[PDB]
Amino acid sequence: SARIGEVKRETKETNVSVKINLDGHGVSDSSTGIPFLDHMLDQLASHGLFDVHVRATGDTHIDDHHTNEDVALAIGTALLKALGERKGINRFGDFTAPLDEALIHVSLDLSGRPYLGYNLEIPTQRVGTYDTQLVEHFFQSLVNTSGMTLHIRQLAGKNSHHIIEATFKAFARALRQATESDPRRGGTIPSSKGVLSRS
Amino acid sequence: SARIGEVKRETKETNVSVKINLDGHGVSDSSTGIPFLDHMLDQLASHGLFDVHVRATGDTHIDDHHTNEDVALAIGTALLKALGERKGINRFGDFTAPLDEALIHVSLDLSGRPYLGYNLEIPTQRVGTYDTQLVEHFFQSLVNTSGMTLHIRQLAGKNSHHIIEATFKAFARALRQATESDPRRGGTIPSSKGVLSRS
Amino acid sequence: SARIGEVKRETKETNVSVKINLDGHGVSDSSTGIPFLDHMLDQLASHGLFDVHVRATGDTHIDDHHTNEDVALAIGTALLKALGERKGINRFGDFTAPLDEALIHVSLDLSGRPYLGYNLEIPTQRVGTYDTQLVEHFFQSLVNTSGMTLHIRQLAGKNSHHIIEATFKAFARALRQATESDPRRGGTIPSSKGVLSRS
Amino acid sequence: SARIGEVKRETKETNVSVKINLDGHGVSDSSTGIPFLDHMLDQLASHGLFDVHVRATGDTHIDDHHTNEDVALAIGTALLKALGERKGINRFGDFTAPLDEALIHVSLDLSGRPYLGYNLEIPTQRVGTYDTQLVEHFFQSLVNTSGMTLHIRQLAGKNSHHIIEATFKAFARALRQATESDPRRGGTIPSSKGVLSRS
Amino acid sequence: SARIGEVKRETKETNVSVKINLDGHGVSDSSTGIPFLDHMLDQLASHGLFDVHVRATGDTHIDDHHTNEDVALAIGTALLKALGERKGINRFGDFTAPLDEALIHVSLDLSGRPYLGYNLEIPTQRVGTYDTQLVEHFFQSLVNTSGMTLHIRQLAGKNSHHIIEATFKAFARALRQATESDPRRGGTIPSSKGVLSRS
Amino acid sequence: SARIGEVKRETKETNVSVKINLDGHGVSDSSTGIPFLDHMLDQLASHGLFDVHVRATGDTHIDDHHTNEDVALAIGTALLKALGERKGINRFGDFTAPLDEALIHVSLDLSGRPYLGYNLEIPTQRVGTYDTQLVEHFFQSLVNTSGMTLHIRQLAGKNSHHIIEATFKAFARALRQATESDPRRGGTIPSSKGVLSRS
Ligand SMILES: O=P(O)(O)C[C@H](O)Cn1cncn1
Ligand SMILES: O=P(O)(O)C[C@H](O)Cn1cncn1
Ligand SMILES: O=P(O)(O)C[C@H](O)Cn1cncn1
Ligand SMILES: O=P(O)(O)C[C@H](O)Cn1cncn1
Ligand SMILES: O=P(O)(O)C[C@H](O)Cn1cncn1
Ligand SMILES: O=P(O)(O)C[C@H](O)Cn1cncn1
Ligand SMILES: [Cl-]
Ligand SMILES: [Cl-]
Ligand SMILES: [Mn+2]
Ligand SMILES: [Mn+2]
Ligand SMILES: [Mn+2]
Ligand SMILES: [Mn+2]
Ligand SMILES: [Mn+2]
Ligand SMILES: [Mn+2]
Ligand SMILES: [Mn+2]
Ligand SMILES: [Mn+2]
Ligand SMILES: [Mn+2]
Ligand SMILES: [Mn+2]
Ligand SMILES: [Mn+2]
Ligand SMILES: [Mn+2]
Repeated sequence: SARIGEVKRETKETNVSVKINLDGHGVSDSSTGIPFLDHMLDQLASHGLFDVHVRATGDTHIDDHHTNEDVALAIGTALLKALGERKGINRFGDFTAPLDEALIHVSLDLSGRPYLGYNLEIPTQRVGTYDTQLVEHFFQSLVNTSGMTLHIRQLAGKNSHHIIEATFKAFARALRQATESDPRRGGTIPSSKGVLSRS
Repeated sequence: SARIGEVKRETKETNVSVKINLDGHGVSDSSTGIPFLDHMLDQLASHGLFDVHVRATGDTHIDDHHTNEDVALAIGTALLKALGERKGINRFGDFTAPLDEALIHVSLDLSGRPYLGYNLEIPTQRVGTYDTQLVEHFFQSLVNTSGMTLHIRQLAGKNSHHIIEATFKAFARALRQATESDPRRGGTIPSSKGVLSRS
Repeated sequence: SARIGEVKRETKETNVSVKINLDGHGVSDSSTGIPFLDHMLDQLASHGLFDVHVRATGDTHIDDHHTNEDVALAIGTALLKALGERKGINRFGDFTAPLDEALIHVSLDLSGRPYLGYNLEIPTQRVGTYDTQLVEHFFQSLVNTSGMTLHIRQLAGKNSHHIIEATFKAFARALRQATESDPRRGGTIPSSKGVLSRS
Repeated sequence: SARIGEVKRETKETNVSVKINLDGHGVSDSSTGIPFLDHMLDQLASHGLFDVHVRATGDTHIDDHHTNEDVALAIGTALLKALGERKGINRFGDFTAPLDEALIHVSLDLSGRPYLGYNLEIPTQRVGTYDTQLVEHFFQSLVNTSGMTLHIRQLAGKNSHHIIEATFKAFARALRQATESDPRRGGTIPSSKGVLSRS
Repeated sequence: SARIGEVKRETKETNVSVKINLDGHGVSDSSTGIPFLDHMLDQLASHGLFDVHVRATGDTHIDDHHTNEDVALAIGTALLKALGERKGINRFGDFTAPLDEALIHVSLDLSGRPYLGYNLEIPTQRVGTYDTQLVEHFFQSLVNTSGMTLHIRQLAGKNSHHIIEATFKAFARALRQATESDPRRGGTIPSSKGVLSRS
Repeated sequence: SARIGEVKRETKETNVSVKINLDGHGVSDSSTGIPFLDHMLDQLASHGLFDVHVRATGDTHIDDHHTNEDVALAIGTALLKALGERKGINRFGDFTAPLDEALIHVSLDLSGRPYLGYNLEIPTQRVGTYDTQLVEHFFQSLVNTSGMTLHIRQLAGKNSHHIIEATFKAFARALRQATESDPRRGGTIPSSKGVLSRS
């Protein structure tokens, strides 16, 4: 049966709803109020094969920050819920993807333990209307609620849209791999300590 | 009524029990299987005025790592449970404490959002039998489950025991401050967004 | 009786009204025409417990500069009026607050003597639509009319919104401390020279 | 039929027995007299899905060196025996795995030709009682008897236990991949020269 | 009952009398024969709320050194006597105070263990007739007899009078904090080892 | 009549007893629970000709730190008591001693004024089980209670045991010299100010 996580999250700053199917067919349905982020979430669906449903509204007149953050938090929680006990999964994901001159390595472990290693150097401040500082924050917030160890490494790149989009493509493929069933492990928990937890 | 958090946490590596009273009288009752850590937890009680009850066993024949980590995780969860909705608290804590030549600044925010900034340079590898790398890991794990933003800055120090112990003293006082009641805010949540959460 | 300062200030560039209660309950009521600034003033209320009422209009088609400046001037005057002779207060405030990876130290003295020490390095030029140069100018103008010695020190930070917001949180807490009653000094002026003045 | 390699190896320094199933279910059964090494061998089973049976005794009063070395030699021989002619396998393995802040890339070729490329910089001398120089020696000895080309690259890391354990996790996954059946090659030897040999 | 320490100290170089009330109302009554020092002691009273009574005479025709030193020694002894067993106190003090462009951080621990960490760089040799080397010596001598761990850190400053005076203001506030009653600790000794002593 | 100082000192961490005869015959009787320290105290007796009786127990399961410190404190107090008014003594001591390649200069003044200047660079972290950071702490604590100005300068050395032991030999000889009777001064106090005191 498909692993689906659903989240509603609201504060005085933002209102967010997320539904993610780990066992999806790449259904893309993201509307965050941040068009560039929507385009990136579309890569998560197209390349990760997640079904990604996101709705957000928020205080974008202040800046895109709170929206971006709260979307990421809610996505991370949806991943946590869908993953459950993490029985029988690959756990680890590793993929390097390009977009033209950009080349980004993503490695992750669905350990339960939040950590972000990130070294992107995005050479412009705005891609469309999107503040490029928010990319790091998206991943940081997502790892915090999902209980993910995540490394993002820039191997090459100059165009900011290419750098960011290659990151999402690599992330999508690494996350797909990690969430997928391990065909040899017979449904067992993939941990020598017998459990995977965010606590 | 006193804010008390209780946690039991067990894996194939370790077995941990924690009870913390935020509104304590400094009752010290820590036995982790790591004597140096016990001594540090005793500062948390003595200077923070938390009642700190900790029991742990684990795979110390491998190394103190898993025990140290899992104690920290469980303490963080106990803090999270005791704090609840975080209504009426100071939220922020800030304190710099010495131990002789050592001087350590600790600043924290009980935001719900885990983050550790840490720059200690502990010049020896073992204090007694305790691996000095485990200090950073203790705080990292604790912030992750407690939902704490924490900065630890070494301003001076040479003796490893002094550096580490001053850190725990400063942390204890900053955490005390942050967890204490704000006498002017009338029980309100100390956040412009109306909520403080680890999600 | 509550210490309240009220200011109306108008030029050909801007029109500003401010009312601040030093002895407030954190009532937030700021509308400057600069949404990011409103969000920052909201931290001043939430964390400083000032009641902050601000209205401004101005020549934002030129840039946010004159508005930002004139709001700050008027706030400083409101603080000066509310403070009066400064009898019985703590006078000094000192607080370091984080926002995730950002960490900002604010120290101030309600001496009457305007001074700003500031070393923020905000790595992007715009947070939303807000020009990040205007942060320094806000504090500079505020100290000039309030008669405040103010130091703002960036200890850590990368995200521009985090850096700026941590600054306002630290400032709010330091200003709260400084303006609050000193419970031991018996209503006396906190100065060896017998007076505190902007002249 | 499952590919199983069994080795008994004894000198005046050590006594070692190894049994490895390449086509295992992750059965972990390692007791080397070096607890940290046992914990690492447990990752080899848990993540590589090898059945790993190891027993060793030896001159640990001198140091763990001879034991560590001779265990590695015997494991390498067991791999060589189990692999046989290396018909129909993937041959190459490539995986990057993290453990929190640590990130280690392992690439290997089951060519028959021993080579170790290794650049770990493990910042402490002892993890528990285990001498961290012995990690490099473990892999060097293993490649020598197994006939493996192996590269181990530290991409990130600070905690010695994390660095070493991430290495074993990445190694386990790369070795799993390399030893597994290539579903398209129809049982053929994966070499343009028609043979894979340690001679 | 108020904690008062009284000292008479005389040598062939100097004659000194000190009386300090830890629980004072800021009574300033210092006449050392060194006017600049008197002005600084006046800050100790005004901002620390100590009652400070000092009389000294000495060999100022040689230089202010012996007087400055012996005043400091006697003040430290008076603090030691007044503090007694140090039951129920905060123990630690931490405060950063400015004077215009100067900004000085003082952190102290009333541990019993004398230590001075000091990094002031006072850019002129004389403030009035007062030799600016004597500032460091004042604090060094004071810590030695009081049994105080003391750190003084220059964060900013150019004017020598500002640097020195900000130091005394910060020191006064940190010492006030440390000597004050801890309202939660119920009169207990604030030390995990059960005693605070200069021996 | 022989100058003998006796001290009992106990906390929750340690229990210490010291008896020192300044006018001894080199009777060595030290048992601190730290064998390396005992060996060093034996040099103090053998080369200084002090009769040195020390007993300590303490929390060595945490580390040797508290024991080492408290032994030093108690020895310093015993020296202070035995020295009394310091009439008729040499006061100053100066000696440089080698141990093979190591060469250590010790200069001291029995002034009453505690100060340690120390520049040893001991190239290993443990000599036997003894943490080499504790050497500096031993001397620092000793000067604090004895009222000694002490300089320790490493002129040469590589072997940690040689460096430390040469330090104790030089210290022993310098202290012997300083404590011995000045045969020309006729019992007078060796100070132009007419008194030597720790206050
Ligand atoms: O990665 P896991 O949790 O499956 C097993 C590890 O042994 C736990 N660990 C966490 N830090 C060091 N080791
Ligand atoms: O600190 P908070 O959550 O009370 C309010 C902040 O506005 C939320 N925030 C988080 N990142 C930037 N802003
Ligand atoms: O800070 P104050 O004004 O209370 C007293 C100072 O002595 C005045 N001052 C100003 N510059 C140097 N000293
Ligand atoms: O990797 P192989 O042995 O399958 C084929 C290679 O051509 C052999 N070789 C070894 N060095 C250079 N080439
Ligand atoms: O600061 P204290 O004396 O309350 C307790 C410390 O454990 C004693 N100590 C002194 N050096 C290292 N530890
Ligand atoms: O060394 P003493 O105490 O005998 C005499 C000195 O004159 C006192 N002194 C202390 N600092 C400077 N001089
Ligand atoms: Cl600082
Ligand atoms: Cl790479
Ligand atoms: Mn944020
Ligand atoms: Mn695109
Ligand atoms: Mn770990
Ligand atoms: Mn201690
Ligand atoms: Mn302007
Ligand atoms: Mn915000
Ligand atoms: Mn070897
Ligand atoms: Mn492990
Ligand atoms: Mn002097
Ligand atoms: Mn002045
Ligand atoms: Mn110590
Ligand atoms: Mn020897």
